[PDB]
Amino acid sequence: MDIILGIRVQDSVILASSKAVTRGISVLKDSDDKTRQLSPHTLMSFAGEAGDTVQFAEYIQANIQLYSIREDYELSPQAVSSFVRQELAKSIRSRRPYQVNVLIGGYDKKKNKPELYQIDYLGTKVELPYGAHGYSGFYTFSLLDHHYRPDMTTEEGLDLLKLCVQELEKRMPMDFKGVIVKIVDKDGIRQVDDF
Amino acid sequence: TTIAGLVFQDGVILGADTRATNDSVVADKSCEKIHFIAPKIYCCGAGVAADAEAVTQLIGSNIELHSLYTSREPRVVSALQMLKQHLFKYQGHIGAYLIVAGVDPTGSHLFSIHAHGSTDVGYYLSLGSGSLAAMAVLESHWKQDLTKEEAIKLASDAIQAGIWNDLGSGSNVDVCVMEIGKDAEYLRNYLTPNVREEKQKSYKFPRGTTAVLKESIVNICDIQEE
Amino acid sequence: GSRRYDSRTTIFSPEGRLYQVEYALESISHAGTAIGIMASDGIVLAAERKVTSTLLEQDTSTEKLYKLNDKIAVAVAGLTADAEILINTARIHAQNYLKTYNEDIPVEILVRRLSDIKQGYTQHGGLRPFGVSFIYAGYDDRYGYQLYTSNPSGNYTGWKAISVGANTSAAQTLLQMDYKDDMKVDDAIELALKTLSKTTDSSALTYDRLEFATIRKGANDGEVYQKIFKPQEIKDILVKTGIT
Amino acid sequence: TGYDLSNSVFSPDGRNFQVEYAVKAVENGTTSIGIKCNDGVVFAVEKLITSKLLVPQKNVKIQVVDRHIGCVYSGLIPDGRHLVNRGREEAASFKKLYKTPIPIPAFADRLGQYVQAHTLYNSVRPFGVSTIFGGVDKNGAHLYMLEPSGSYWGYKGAATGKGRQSAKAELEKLVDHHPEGLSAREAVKQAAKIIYLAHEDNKEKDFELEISWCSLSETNGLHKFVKGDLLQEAIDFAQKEIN
Amino acid sequence: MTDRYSFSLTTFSPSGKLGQIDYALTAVKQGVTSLGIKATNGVVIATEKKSSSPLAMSETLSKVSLLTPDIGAVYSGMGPDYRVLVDKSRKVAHTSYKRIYGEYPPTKLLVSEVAKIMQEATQSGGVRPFGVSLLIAGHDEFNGFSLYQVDPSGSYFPWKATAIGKGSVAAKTFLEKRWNDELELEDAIHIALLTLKESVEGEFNGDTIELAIIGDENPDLLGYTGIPTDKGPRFRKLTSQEINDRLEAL
Amino acid sequence: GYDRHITIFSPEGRLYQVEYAFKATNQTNINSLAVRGKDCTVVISQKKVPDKLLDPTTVSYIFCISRTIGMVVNGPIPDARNAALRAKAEAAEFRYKYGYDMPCDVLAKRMANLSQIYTQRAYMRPLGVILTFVSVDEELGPSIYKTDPAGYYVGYKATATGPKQQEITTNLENHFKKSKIDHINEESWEKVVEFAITHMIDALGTEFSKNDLEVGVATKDKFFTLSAENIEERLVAIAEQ
Amino acid sequence: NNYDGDTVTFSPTGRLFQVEYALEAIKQGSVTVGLRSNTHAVLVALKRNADELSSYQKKIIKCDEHMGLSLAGLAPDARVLSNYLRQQCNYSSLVFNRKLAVERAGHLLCDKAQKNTQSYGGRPYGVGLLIIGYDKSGAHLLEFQPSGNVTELYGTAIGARSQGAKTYLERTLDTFIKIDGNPDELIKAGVEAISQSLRDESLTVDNLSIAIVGKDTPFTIYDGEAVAKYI
Amino acid sequence: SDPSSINGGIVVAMTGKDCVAIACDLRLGSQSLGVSNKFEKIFHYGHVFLGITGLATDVTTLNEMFRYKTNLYKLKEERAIEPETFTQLVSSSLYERRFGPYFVGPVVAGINSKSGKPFIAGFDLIGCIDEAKDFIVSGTASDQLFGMCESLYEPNLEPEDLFETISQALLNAADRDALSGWGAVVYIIKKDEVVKRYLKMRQD
Amino acid sequence: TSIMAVTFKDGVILGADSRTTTGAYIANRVTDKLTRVHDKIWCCRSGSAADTQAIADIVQYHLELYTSQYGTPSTETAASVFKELCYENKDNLTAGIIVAGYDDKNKGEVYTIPLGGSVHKLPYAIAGSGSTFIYGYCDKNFRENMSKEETVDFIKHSLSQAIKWDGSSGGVIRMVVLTAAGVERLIFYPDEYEQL
Ligand SMILES: [Cl-]
Ligand SMILES: [Mg+2]
Ligand SMILES: [Mg+2]
Ligand SMILES: [Mg+2]
Ligand SMILES: [Mg+2]
Repeated sequence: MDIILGIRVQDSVILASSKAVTRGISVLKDSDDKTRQLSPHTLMSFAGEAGDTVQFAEYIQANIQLYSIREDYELSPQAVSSFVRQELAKSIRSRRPYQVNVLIGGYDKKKNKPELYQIDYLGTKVELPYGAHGYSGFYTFSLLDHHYRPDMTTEEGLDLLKLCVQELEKRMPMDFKGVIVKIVDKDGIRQVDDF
Repeated sequence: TTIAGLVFQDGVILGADTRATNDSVVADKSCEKIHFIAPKIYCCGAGVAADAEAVTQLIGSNIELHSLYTSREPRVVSALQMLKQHLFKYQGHIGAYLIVAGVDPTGSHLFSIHAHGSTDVGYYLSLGSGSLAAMAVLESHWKQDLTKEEAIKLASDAIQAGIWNDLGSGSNVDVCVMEIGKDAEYLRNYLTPNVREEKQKSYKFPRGTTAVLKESIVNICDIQEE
Repeated sequence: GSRRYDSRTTIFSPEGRLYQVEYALESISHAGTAIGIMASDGIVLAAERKVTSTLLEQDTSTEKLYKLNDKIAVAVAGLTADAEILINTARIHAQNYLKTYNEDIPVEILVRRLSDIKQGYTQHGGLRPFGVSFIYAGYDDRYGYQLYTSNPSGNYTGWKAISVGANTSAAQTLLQMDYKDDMKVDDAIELALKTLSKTTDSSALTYDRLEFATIRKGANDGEVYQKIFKPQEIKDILVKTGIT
Repeated sequence: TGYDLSNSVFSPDGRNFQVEYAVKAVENGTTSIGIKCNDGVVFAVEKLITSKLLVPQKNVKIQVVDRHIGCVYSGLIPDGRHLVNRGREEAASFKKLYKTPIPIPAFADRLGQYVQAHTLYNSVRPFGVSTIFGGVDKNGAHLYMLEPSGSYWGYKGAATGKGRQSAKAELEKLVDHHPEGLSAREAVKQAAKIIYLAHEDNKEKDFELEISWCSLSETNGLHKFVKGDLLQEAIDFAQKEIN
Repeated sequence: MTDRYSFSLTTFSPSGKLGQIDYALTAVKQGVTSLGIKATNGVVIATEKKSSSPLAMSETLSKVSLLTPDIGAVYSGMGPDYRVLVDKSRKVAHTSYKRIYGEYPPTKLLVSEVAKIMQEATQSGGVRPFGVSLLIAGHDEFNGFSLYQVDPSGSYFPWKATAIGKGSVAAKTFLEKRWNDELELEDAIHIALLTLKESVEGEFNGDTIELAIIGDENPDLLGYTGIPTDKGPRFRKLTSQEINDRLEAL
Repeated sequence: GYDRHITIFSPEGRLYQVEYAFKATNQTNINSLAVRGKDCTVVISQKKVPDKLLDPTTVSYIFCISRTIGMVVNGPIPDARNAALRAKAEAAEFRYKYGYDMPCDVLAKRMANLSQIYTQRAYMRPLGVILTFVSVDEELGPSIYKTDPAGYYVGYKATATGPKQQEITTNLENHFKKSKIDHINEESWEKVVEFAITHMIDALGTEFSKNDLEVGVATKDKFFTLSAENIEERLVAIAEQ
Repeated sequence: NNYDGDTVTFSPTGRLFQVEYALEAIKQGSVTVGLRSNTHAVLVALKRNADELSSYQKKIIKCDEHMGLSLAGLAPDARVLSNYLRQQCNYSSLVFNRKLAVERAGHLLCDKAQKNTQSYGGRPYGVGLLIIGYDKSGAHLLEFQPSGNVTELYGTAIGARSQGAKTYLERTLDTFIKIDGNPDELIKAGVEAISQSLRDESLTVDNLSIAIVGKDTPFTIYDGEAVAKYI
Repeated sequence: SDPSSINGGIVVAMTGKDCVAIACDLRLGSQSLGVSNKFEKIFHYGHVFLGITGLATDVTTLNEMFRYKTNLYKLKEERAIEPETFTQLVSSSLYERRFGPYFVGPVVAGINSKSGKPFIAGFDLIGCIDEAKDFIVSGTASDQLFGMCESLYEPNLEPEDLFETISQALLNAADRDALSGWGAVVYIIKKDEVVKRYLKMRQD
Repeated sequence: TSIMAVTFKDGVILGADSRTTTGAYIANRVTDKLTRVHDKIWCCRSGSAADTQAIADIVQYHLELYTSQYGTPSTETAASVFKELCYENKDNLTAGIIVAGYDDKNKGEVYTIPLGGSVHKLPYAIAGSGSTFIYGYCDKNFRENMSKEETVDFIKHSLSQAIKWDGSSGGVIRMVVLTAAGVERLIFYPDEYEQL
């Protein structure tokens, strides 16, 4: 899969993920949702090798949902990201590694803070104000470095994200067919249906 | 690396340089390549340093347990057999080249051991990148019924040849002397022919030279009680 | 063959009881009494040693109170050797959780894990159960201060105050009489020692026959601190509370 | 009491009663013998004709191991077959590694250790057979007899089964009367006689004689069955001696 | 040929007793007396060399064993069970500690490992408990000198002084009267010899007594020179002559 | 009463199966003796061939374990051969792994440890044998080490095993009480064998022919057994003084 | 008594009671007869029904084109042993291009049954088998007992009342052995033999089961109206 | 492709008079791309400090592994692990993965609580110990650090002088390495106080 | 390496050079390639020094255990144990071994085991890199039932030529004589054999 972006603002985390699924010669789909809800206040977007991406995401989703039922409690975003990192770090020395890069956007209900975690297929974890995987950061980070403020509203975060996507649409060779955008805050997860 | 071993009148002696190099850079200028196996059994290690050290420690541990079990002082042939069988099992993947020497109830012994598990018996041996330089000295001056004073001289001369003429070897000379009916004497830094000269200048900075963003105290203590 | 000699440790009686569990509990009833009391600002663990000897080196001795991590401790009643096998397993589970999630293990999760291990020995394997009852004293950010007990059956329950070992019937009546919900640690310390002093089979309760510990939120600057009491410190608290 | 209910339990005497009970199964079986001769060994066995419906010469009891060892046994016949199957595996692996065919003393210990192993655990039953076996190796002729306990010794003559006392007495006469030794062809004749004499203990049913032999001069050191004219000559000799 | 005892041979009786552990303790009680005394600057462990025959060479039978250079052990009960425990204890000191940390384990942790092995024979399938109580004396840098007892159950307790086996009840009463916290090692050896004389019937000399100490570092026993940090073993077994010298000042 | 059937503790702290294995030891009704010279270790054992049908050359309770080590067994032959095969396997493995010949006392310890396991583990029975190992060890010199079903072992100056062991033991005890040394002060092994046979004759009160005895001799770098004609030469020398 | 709790235990007189109890299951089973000449070998089996609504339990199982058996006792144990025979016959054909000798088939069944009599946990097989076959040495008939004992015979019978048939075959021995190149007469002799073991019941069309193998005859089973000829 | 230089970064440790110093840069990258300027490479277990350079997933994994092991050590030993003992634990742990190693360059720094002796050590990826008196270097600019340290270092520096020496060694080494920089941290460690200082440096 | 074994009237003689090389460097100039697996069963080793030493040590263990159980093994038995190890592990071994031994029954026997792990019983055998240069010489000069002195000369002259032409061979010529009389070691120095 191609472009996955993340930006943590004042009171929410915004994840933007491309809609295209290309199998070599043809674009098979232009409405693909590259994300799974792990818990009510934690969302994970993903990109990497075909098959492995969804298999990994759903496997993580199942384990976090299992934890939620057992303890009657939602794990913090930090705890979920550490669990995800360990599974990827375990994977890299396997017989056949998961080639999957993820962003984990969550709202910590205890601390009342949005949190964004970037984890690559090796199990390299970093907490960031904004992040990306693959070539997405090469185009967008100069704009984010310039315009980003920690006290941005959700609407300002979306406007900065539009500028990032516009720059991607201008300079990237591949047609990624636009992005699905989702917001993670104190009220949970919702999709921005017009972008 | 230059390591050497040779036998004399009523003993055996080991020699080694003290330089560890990864690629072209000197990682360590004073490392110990003469390894302890038993009180009177020692091992010079060449090749991959971690492997040589690890293999001597494992066999040294097993030799100690064997010695306790049998109520006998360990033999060099036991250390030799255990090392070669271990190294053979790993088909050279443990890249240890060793010179094993010691004294035991049987007498004094000197063996070499290669990474694939072949062993040799010798009166004088050398291993490592400096082996050819060291062996030139041993072939020139080694003789039968050497005295201890002559043997230490020859062993250190063999290691020096490696130090000066091999880029892989350098720094100081370590020696270990194992004589019959005596405690083994481990002579670390037996020779020190490569002390650095005094520098031209002092590079100590004025205080406040470095720019600092933040200062904080790190709490390294257990949680306190009130 | 071998069948002849098998006691069959994991079977029901005609009444639907697990023989070996019931007999393990009988063993535990002869062990030194351990008491746990939970307060608003901390937990107390008090326990009586059965050594009863002058030459025993008390300051380096540990038979009753063990540390599982920085936030959780246990009081032991039963076979000490059996308890140490389980304690080491619990210590590993806590560190596994910390490695996986980067957060200290919640108290109940640790308790459930150990209790599940005990349960397994009663249902399969043909081995004798662990002759151990634990009092778990711990803290986490979800439920705060918590007391639990587990027994050889693998059943565990939560408590405000509880006893295990000898004279638990008598001990639980005394705790039920004087415990209140708004109680503080200093009051709970006094209750635990007074209860042991009345239920003890010994002629008098002294410092050399006790192990004592507190978990108090009230480490400098809002952190939780475990305090395993030294012999001299047990002697002082006995004089303070007016028992010696 | 209860010491006899489980194999590998020592009684207060220091006895393994389950092994002693296996001996009773051996004592209940048909008579089998072995005779050591000058350059080889002869084996013979009594086969009870339970009925006319048994096909003559078909239910062969003596078994070969490798090409040079003969085995015969008395007691539980399936147990004897199981032991010979093991013996064949032991002889095959010996020859695989060391090239030379298994020597007889070596082979004896392979069977011995295996039988002895079945007295070490309560999860197995001891062997209900005594096995007489032997042959020719590089050091000459060897005859052995192996009991349910795992015990074995070398023999000049050996006998086991229901008629063992009778047979043993006859073997003891041959040893005394022939210190210089007995020829292979003589031993075949004498083996026939001894089985016929030992048949007084099983006199109710009639029987069938079966003989085999290994001899350096007569069989090139290979195990062979005595057949046809040589077998009939031995039967005639035996029939003449009883009358 | 299969091991079918996969079930516990030690089980709880209706009264809450673990029979096989109690019976193992009875075997320890029949065993020859051994003791341990802790001083300020050392520990002493001692026992009687009960020779089964005068033709036997009792020097070849070591009741007092080195476990590590700074830790020693003695027992009461079944000798063969002790010997195999010493083998396992020496090996576990290497595999679960020295090969990881590059140093010998402290006394309490090696004891913990021995205790674990003994506990497992009390719960695992198809085995009986060990019929020995051990007394383990040792030194380490951070804990100093220490003395531990280990029972068939796997339980262990630290002692200032104690005795186990035949005459342990009388011996422990003797040690309570004599022990204080200001004893030097030579005083503890003297008390050990006095205590042990009461439980010995026959000959009482260096050839019939086995005695070892955990004391000062012995660089003479190390076997090599040239490493300042290695100063030699604190465990030392007293000779037959060394014991007889102290029996004159008795 | 299943505490008498398997190796678990009785209420007295005893292992009855171990005690009964000791009784199996004397089932052969054979007495053995071992003594040490200056340069050698001699072991003698009674040889009884009750059946005339037996091949007397194959009747033996002395085993050549390795070149340097010999072993005599007191107990039934199946267990004797079980112990013999294992000791041979252990001696060969030792030499392969550690590069020198297995010492007599170390083999004894190893076999004793194996015997200890059968007293602790339920599924394995003890072997009903007492094993007496002999050698001239390269470090310790002449050596006798004996193992039993309890897993006990110890070194000996001299030893005796069998039904009449006490009579032999006391005879040997009395000799060493006179001489005040740990061995037979004699140069040749031939005379040490003559001592061994003489003191067994005195202790048991029976005369021996060449076929009534079995002899094993350990010297430096080899252990060997004497033939009937070697023993006969020994018996002639005894009678001639 | 005390020594019949498992197969691993000898009695004081050297008997294996579990094996003898397995032998008893065969005596309760329905009668089956085996007999042969030099050219052919025949099995005749009296099948048993549960009641008048039920089918008659099959007694004969084909193992190969040249071999097969009849059973008496526990039918599931016959299924296990016949399946093992099928595999050994098949192994011989696939690996060696060789038809398995009937004598060697008996040796394999003996050894398989033996292992169950010497080990803890298992039980003896509770079935008796009569194996017929035609191989390179002509016609053969075997009797298998679950003790392990396998016996080569001219004729025999096993099951309830089998002694009547076995006595008849003992008398007729000299006659039926000579029935060469005449399959119908050999079957007649087998049907006449099994009739000596009948009481109250007689041989009907769905009661009788016959099998035959011979020189130029593959192992074939006859049931139903195919055996009406011989009633 | 080379696992030890994908993420980049450096660690240096030095001894002084009654003190030790350990320092590291803050960069984490994906080759040319700078990803994080807050990736600290120094961790501590009681009073023992561990710096780790190399592949970042292994840096995180080994930290979590040694936290695990030193926590269990403390519970069993009833005391904090010492630098000398921890060094052997790092070496053991790395060598057990001999044929599938962690791609890292660890550095140990600390003061022995009983003797008061300053201690530093470095390792290769399979656990070979370099126990230097003077200084230890590690990471993608280890050559540059060797050059700085070998000239700038002198023995027995006071804590506040040692701070200047180690800081200037790190900074100028990092400025000659593409894959290091983006901030820096220096720990000054004394027997019972530890000061942590973030340095100001060029952000390219 | 230059190795050979030669049967003669009184028994067998094994012969070898003493050079061990790592490329063109002589790692050991006084190697003993004549190795003892039993009292009167020896072998000559060629190929991987690690492999042939590992094999020879295992064989020595097998024959020691054989001897404890079954008495003295034949030379054929020793060759068979060598073959079993070489043949079954042919994919992971580079070993060329000549086995030579003396029985009283069979007298002197020689077996050669080349790379594949096949066995060939021969009156004499040559092997190692230097043996290529003396196939012609050895074939022309070998006779059956030579004396001890003739056989020593034959081996000395043969290995002298092998050493002369092969860079991988050199040093001293070691020999081991196996007869009823016992085991005799011989050594021949360069100044002796070079002038032949
Ligand atoms: Cl052992
Ligand atoms: Mg047992
Ligand atoms: Mg830079
Ligand atoms: Mg830049
Ligand atoms: Mg040349």
